[PDB]
Amino acid sequence: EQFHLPQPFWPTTKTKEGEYVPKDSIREASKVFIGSGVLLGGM
Amino acid sequence: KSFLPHFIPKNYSYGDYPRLKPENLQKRDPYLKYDDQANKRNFNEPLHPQQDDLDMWAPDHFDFVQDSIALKWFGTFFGVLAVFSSVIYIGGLYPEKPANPRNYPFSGLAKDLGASSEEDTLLYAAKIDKSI
Amino acid sequence: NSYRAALEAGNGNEGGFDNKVIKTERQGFWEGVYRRPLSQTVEDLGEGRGIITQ
Amino acid sequence: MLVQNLIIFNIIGIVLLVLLNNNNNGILNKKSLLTIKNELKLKQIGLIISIINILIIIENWIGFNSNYYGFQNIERFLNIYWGIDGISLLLVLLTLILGPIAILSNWKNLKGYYTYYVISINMLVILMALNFICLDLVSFYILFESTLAPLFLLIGIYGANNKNKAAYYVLIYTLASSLFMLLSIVIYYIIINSTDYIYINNIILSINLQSLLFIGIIIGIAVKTPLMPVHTWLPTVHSESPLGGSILLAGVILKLAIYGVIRLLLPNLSEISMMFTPIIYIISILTLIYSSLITLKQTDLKVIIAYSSISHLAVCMIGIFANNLIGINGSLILCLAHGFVSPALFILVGGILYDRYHNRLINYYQGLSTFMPIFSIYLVVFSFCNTGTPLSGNFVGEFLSITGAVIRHPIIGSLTAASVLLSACYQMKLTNRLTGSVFSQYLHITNDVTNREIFLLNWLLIPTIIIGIYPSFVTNILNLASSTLIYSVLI
Amino acid sequence: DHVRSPNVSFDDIDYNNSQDLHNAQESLLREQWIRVSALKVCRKALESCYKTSGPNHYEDCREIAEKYLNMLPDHRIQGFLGYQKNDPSK
Amino acid sequence: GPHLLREDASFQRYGQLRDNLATYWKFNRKAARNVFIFLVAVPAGLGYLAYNYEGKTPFVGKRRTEPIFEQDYVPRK
Amino acid sequence: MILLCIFTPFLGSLISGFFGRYIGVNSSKWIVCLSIFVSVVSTYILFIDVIFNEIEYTYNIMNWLNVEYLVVDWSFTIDKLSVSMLVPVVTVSFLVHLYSVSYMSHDPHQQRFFSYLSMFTFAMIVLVTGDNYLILFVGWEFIGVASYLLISFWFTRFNAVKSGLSALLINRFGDALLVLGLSYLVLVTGSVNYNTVFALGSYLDVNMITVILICFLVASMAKSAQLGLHSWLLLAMEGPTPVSSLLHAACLVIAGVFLLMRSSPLLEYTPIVLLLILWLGGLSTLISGLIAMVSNDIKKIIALSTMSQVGIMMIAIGVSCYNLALFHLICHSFFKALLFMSAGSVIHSIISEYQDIRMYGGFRQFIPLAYTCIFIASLSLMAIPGLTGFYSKDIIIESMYGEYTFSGFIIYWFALISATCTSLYSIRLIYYTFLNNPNSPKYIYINLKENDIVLITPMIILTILSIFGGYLLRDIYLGMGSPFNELFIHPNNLSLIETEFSLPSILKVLPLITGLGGGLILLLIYEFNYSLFLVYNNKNLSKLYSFFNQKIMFDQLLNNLILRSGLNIGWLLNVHIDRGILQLFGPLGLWKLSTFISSKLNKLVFLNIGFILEIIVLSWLLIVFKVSLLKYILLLIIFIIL
Ligand SMILES: CCCCCCCCCCCCCCCCCC(=O)OC[C@H](COP(=O)(O)OCCN)OC(=O)CCCCCCCCCCCCCCCCC
Ligand SMILES: CCCCCCCCCCCC(=O)OC[C@H](COP(=O)(O)OCC[N+](C)(C)C)OC(=O)CCCCCCCCCCC
Ligand SMILES: CCCCCCCCCCCC(=O)OC[C@H](COP(=O)(O)OCC[N+](C)(C)C)OC(=O)CCCCCCCCCCC
Repeated sequence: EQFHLPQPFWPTTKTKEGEYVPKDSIREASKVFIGSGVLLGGM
Repeated sequence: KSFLPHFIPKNYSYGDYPRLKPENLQKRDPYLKYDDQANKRNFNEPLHPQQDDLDMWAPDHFDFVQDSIALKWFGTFFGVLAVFSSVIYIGGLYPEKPANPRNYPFSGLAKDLGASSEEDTLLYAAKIDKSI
Repeated sequence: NSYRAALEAGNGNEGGFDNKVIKTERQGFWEGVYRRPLSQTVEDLGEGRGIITQ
Repeated sequence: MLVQNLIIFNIIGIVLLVLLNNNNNGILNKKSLLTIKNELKLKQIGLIISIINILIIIENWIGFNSNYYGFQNIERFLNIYWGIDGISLLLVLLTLILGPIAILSNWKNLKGYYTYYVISINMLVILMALNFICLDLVSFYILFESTLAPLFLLIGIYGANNKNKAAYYVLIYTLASSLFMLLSIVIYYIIINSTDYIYINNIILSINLQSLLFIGIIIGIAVKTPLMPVHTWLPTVHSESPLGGSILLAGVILKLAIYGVIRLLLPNLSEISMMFTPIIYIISILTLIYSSLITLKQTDLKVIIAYSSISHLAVCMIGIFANNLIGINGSLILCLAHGFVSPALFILVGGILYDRYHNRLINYYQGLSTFMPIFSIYLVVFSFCNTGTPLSGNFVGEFLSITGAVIRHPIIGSLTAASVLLSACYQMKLTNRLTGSVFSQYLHITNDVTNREIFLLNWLLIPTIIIGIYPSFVTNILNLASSTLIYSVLI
Repeated sequence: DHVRSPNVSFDDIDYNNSQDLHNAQESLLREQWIRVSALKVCRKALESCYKTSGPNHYEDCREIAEKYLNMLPDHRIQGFLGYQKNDPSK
Repeated sequence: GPHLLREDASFQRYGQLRDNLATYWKFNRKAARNVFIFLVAVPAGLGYLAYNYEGKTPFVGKRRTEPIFEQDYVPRK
Repeated sequence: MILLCIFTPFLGSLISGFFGRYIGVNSSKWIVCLSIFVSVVSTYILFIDVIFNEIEYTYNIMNWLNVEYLVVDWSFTIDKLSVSMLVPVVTVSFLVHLYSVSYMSHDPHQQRFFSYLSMFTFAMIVLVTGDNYLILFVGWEFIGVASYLLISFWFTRFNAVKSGLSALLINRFGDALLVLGLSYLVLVTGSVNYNTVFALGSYLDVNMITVILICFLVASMAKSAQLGLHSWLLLAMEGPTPVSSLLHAACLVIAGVFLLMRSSPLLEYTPIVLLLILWLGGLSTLISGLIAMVSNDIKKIIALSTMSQVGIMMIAIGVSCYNLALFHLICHSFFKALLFMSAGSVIHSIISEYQDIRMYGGFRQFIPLAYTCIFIASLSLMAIPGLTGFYSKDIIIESMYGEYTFSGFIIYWFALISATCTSLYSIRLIYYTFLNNPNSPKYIYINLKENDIVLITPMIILTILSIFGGYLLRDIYLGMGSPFNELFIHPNNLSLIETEFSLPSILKVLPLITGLGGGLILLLIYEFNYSLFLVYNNKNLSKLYSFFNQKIMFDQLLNNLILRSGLNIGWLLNVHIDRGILQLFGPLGLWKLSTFISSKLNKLVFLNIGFILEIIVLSWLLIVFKVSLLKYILLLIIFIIL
């Protein structure tokens, strides 16, 4: 048996099993670094 | 010999507060003239930041022997007693009972000691006399 | 998950409360009830210091 | 008609004290009869009114039934429902009694503006009294934060050297925290559409939504009653605040948080209270242990008592969160007992010693029993009452709270017994030092206790002993009301 | 004079009628103080029995003490919120 | 009025320092050791007794179901 | 006749406390002695009815607690055990009051000393007459409050103001555990009445029973000055001699033993606690008897004598022989009260008012009455056959071997050492002060006389009771089969038969043979061969002497390592928490952050068309960016603040 602690968490849209198609971090992080590099560099 | 009380710092840096090494006022000479004679403090003397643990009202500090010397002796005292007790227990040198422990009739007064039924009996009974 | 979106989907407390309808399934986040199954309290509070036993 | 009489009378009284004094401003120099003898004719009016307010509650007391379940004297005034039950009767009664003593404590130790001081005290007393007799969370909050406006100005105008530091602390600590209680009060008004006590007592919320509401309300409570680690405002405020402010602050205001647990947590968040009760005990017990060790290494006279009040308010919280009548009744008695002993200590420390020698450093004073014997007598007696002596009312509160904790949690609740030992160390070390060894060389011999200062101590001591010897004057009223808060199912 | 207890079990009422819900809360309380009083009377016998019996108090007060310990755990104020806000049948 | 307390200059520096220790406090690796003990070791220390034994101690009238006294004496001889 | 026996000292205590200024000094001492005298008479009347005619009394005043099932009343029962505690307390306290009239004659504060002294007597009477454990606690606390005032009576003496605080605080440590034990009594049983609780002893769990009585034991250690909490006992000599003549005979010291005796119905069914009680006594008896032999103060030696003799009552409890301990408690209240009064007369008789026994010598001819009281007391303290000490002290030591257990055997030697040590330091005290060559200036001896009749009357009354009283009162308590059900002795624990029959002859005389032989051997060495007892030669014998003379260093270990450490924990919280992290996470820390941020902001407000133009154009990027990138801009915006 576990411990009975309070759970102060707001509800969220729970993605059940078979959902939550993963996002490609390598490409997603590439856009931020290249995009933010140009703006600060260009300015 | 005359060690300061424990938990007294050596270096404190409290802004512009004057730097003075702690002096325990309990060990000051009572015979000298003092303005605060009861506390043995001259008027307007600078006070250490932790002076509450050094003035008279602080717990008395016994500086007769080293603290680790005290623990050595105090532990030594009970080491002998533990030695004396442990030696006897190993061989069973303490005397054995000269007779059977005290016995009682009526199944050892089981009912008289709050035993409702014959099932409890041993839950409440004292030593039982088997020569009824 | 906001109360307004939950309210518009029937997860709120618009129609008042009743105590004869005891829901076996756990209530929603924003939902309120008059009375709750004992087994849910045992799952949350745990048996012990005055729940079921003493 | 209690509330209707109570608000209207004070509002009438405030205007009377406003009219008589501020009529003479004009263009003329203040040659007036009213301000003759330090506004003696305008202080006496203020002292009479605070006495009268005590007579208002007594009129409604004789009708109060100690056996009927629920709120009594239910009245609608200003579109707000006002009711009195067993718990609200004694806290209102205690609050009004501290009214006259707060005014009388600062009768002759102010530099001016006595009319402003008197009106400020009465407004604090009435608003505190009205806080126990409301019937919704919103109205509870309104009277729970309206006191900030007079309290912030009272400390700043009539404070010590560091009043600027303390005036911010009382205003911001009790607003940056109680706001976190406004969020939880608002959530009830959204999902239930009313904040009325009886309406929300019967509604159960989800397991998560009770935790979010409990945290929002416990934040506004753990600050109002100083609980570690957000207790760092009261010692500053108590050191700087005037004697009238210190009497009311630790006498009634800090007990609002104990009453806040009764109204805002136990009935409507009953399930989550059982989940948070082990957490409260770890926080409270460490508050008791730390606030009693911290007091040992203090120096300031009025700060020393300030941390003493924190320890005896940790015992209240330990008792109230126990899920039995033994814990709840003792927690309430201790609040009543601590409502007289704690204000009494500030009269000795910050109302008699400070008013003569004008310093608050424990290094100066010692051996005051040599030329101030009457001061020592009340110093020793109020010291032994404050430590949990059996003949005092603190013991009855401290025994039942400790016993109430053991019933709820026999293991960790055993540490609540530390209040028996720890309260003796920091307290008597003050009383031993203040009345020990030769008379101090830094203090000249002055007048002993006067008639005014004796009067306050005698009328703050007698209620403490009466509750201690025979607490059934208090227990009988609470027994029905306190039995409602208990949440347990036995099969 | 001596007003009685309006016996009203929660399972019979609808909580919406506030006057009824007050009755079911008050009734559950007033039947819990009667059990505590019956505990005091039972324990008032145990004290008198123990003193008069003397050394015999392990046999002349056996049932009285046994009943007292059996009834002690649940003869105390339990409150109504425990049974109001819970349904044991589920 | 008449300055009944013979104010000591060095007492004031003492009280002034004791009321302003927080200004000179620095969060070194030693203050970090004492903060951890007093706020994360002890509170978590009692955070396990308060939960490992919560609802596990039914002590109200806990009866005895076990004999106490030995019945048959075996001498060492 | 019950209500008169209890509250009469309270009336006498208040008269001198508040009306004392109006009734002078001499007329205020005798009224206080009058109030106690009424109580002494009323106790014997009760003792006649209770012990002999088996009548019990109870006056229930009014209720005190009525919180659900927990009911506690302000009641005071007077049963056999209660009267057997009223005989030592009330009788000695009257004699202490009678003694204090002429002892404190020169003290400037006499209307106040007798106000607390009688208040002490009333505080003890409530303790030994409450009919529920809470009323006992009301009395139990007020021994400490009364002692704190009396021990720190001369509040202008630094060593005495601090000594009162030490005696008050260590007792509160005991009272802290007693409160916890009382709570578990309410938890397990639902009440703290003697009748309700004791009737359940055989039906309650052992662990729940063990937990309560361990708390009682820790509470008792403080009061009976047992091992680990005995520092306050010797520090209590700072008070007046009548205070030591009362606290250490039939008062605060003995109050630990009474609590354990009252709890006999609960104490029986936990063998583990009775083992701990037995072992505390043996060590405390052994240690105190050793410390007393190298101490060099007349009141320290007698004070250490009580701790050894109280420990003898503890080992008698540990063998479930509660009758023996109670009987030895009554006896010890007379041949230990007499020692203090007589010692308090030696210090008074000498005009230099010395207390060190090394400044005495050859006083036997000069003050033969004070010597005779000590000598009779000393023999009784040494359990010489025929005296009160023999009928009580020997039988307890007899039964250490009489249990025939391993633990019982070990404590027997600890008792036997302390039985001999009692005979060794008693001779040392008398020889150093009555049979030694003079040390004080010769001017003292030509003024060394006796005292007045008022100071002499109590000592003669106690002298007689120190010879005959043990014989007359033996069969009431130690008789075979005497009905004393107020103290429960389980049938399996009745080992009184084996003690009085199976002990060889050698054991019955061994404490006397070593006591008489050891004393005389020491007496010759002290007289003709004193060169040996200069311990500064043998460094081993110098270190040994300097070890027991400092009381096993426990005073040094308590002060320098626990109180000094305990105070430092409070300093750490004050510095690193109260004024530390909670100030960085508070007004002082938030002032820095606010000043940092507000410094950055105030730079931005400056009249410049180009400045306001770029931000307007910059904000147009919010519309362009996909709104999944708001958190990054938020992170960047914080970076630029720095
Ligand atoms: C410091 C300044 C001085 C001010 C404080 C002085 C100390 C205060 C002393 C008095 C304390 C107030 C309590 C007295 C009021 C009486 C309490 C009471 O109501 O008794 C209840 C008792 C039984 O209750 P019941 O059957 O319901 O009948 C009452 C119905 N009206 O009904 C009765 O039969 C009445 C019984 C009256 C008993 C007389 C009161 C005795 C008080 C003194 C003894 C206190 C208890 C012992 C403590 C001494 C230390 C051990
Ligand atoms: C319980 C319900 C009460 C409701 C009515 C309240 C009336 C307020 C007073 C108005 C008249 C006035 O402002 O007058 C000013 C008065 C009197 O000043 P004085 O010292 O006599 O002036 C003397 C001037 N000389 C010396 C030159 C002659 O002082 C006060 O400000 C005190 C009361 C208000 C302080 C805090 C106000 C903020 C309130 C916030 C929301 C609660
Ligand atoms: C979630 C738990 C909530 C607990 C209550 C909130 C924390 C207490 C803060 C009190 C500060 C105070 O009172 O401000 C007083 C302080 C400083 O004091 P000073 O007068 O300048 O003295 C110091 C004098 N020096 C510095 C010159 C030596 O001013 C400030 O820094 C102003 C900014 C305050 C920011 C408040 C933000 C609140 C956020 C709360 C949500 C996290």
